Amino acid sequence: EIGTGFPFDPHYVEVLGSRMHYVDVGPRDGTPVLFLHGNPTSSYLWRNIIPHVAPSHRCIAPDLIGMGKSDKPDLDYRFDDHVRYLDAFIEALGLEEVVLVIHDWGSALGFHWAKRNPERVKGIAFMEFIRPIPTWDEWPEFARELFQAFRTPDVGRELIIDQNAFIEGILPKFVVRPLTEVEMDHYREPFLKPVWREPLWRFPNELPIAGEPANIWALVEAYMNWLHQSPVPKLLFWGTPGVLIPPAEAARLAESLPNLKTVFIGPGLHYLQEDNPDLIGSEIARWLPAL
Ligand SMILES: [Kr]
Ligand SMILES: [Kr]
Ligand SMILES: [Kr]
Ligand SMILES: [Kr]
Ligand SMILES: [Kr]
Ligand SMILES: [Kr]
Ligand SMILES: [Kr]
Ligand SMILES: [Kr]
Ligand SMILES: [Kr]
Ligand SMILES: [Kr]
Ligand SMILES: [Kr]
Ligand SMILES: [Kr]
Repeated sequence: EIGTGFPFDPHYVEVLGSRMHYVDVGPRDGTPVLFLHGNPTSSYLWRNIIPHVAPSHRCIAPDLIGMGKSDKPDLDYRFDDHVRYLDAFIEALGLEEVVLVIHDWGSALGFHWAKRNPERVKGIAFMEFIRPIPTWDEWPEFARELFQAFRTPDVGRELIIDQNAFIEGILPKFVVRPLTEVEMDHYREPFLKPVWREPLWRFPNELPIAGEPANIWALVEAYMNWLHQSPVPKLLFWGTPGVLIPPAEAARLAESLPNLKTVFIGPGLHYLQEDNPDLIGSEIARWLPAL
């Protein structure tokens, strides 16, 4: 029942000397809604959510540099590289004010951009987002040894680069319902060759867990501090048991963040868009008019 197609015409824009791909649908004026994916996905992740929003709002969904249909420049692919390319993507499209719809490393990018551009963010919808994880005990037990191995020298590259563990293992393991072969092939396409998989390994090595790495920890702490003091309208989707945002964390955010609406989506691990896209898309569409 969940759609497997990707019925969006490609759009491309030159960013810092590379081509970046993005979805661009909906009315051409008004406030645009910017959808940001994370690891190891692309705009494909938003395919069943955008159609709920496009009747009323411009929907823009870029593929991060090195991901989806975007180019693959010779970068480190550290978080700062993604910050630079997304910053330049937003300026290249001439976006002024935006609504953010963000997930995983797309949420680190979105929140970090919002903190630096607070007058330009009219609302933030988010789910399974990057926050400072205090201990490995807060990481789900069934994935703890794997993510520690991703962050272990040599071992992590063997798993993610050589064996494609993030696409073949983590992605289907972090969806409650079974992903279909058609969906897996969409997610596999940008990473068929090992030489393309550096972003997939860099991302877990940047996750802020138990204080490390210190630079990302401080950056994420900073935008969470901004979020806790910001009056911007906020919409959180959460599932059970979750991965980055377990129920107790969703509850804590419901108590501490200003101007927050929360929506429980039912069963969900990390890629909540793949378990209940209809609820996520319909609730975003209902929330946008209040902005
Ligand atoms: Kr993930
Ligand atoms: Kr990264
Ligand atoms: Kr981007
Ligand atoms: Kr952003
Ligand atoms: Kr995290
Ligand atoms: Kr976690
Ligand atoms: Kr896993
Ligand atoms: Kr690589
Ligand atoms: Kr994750
Ligand atoms: Kr709680
Ligand atoms: Kr909640
Ligand atoms: Kr709280």
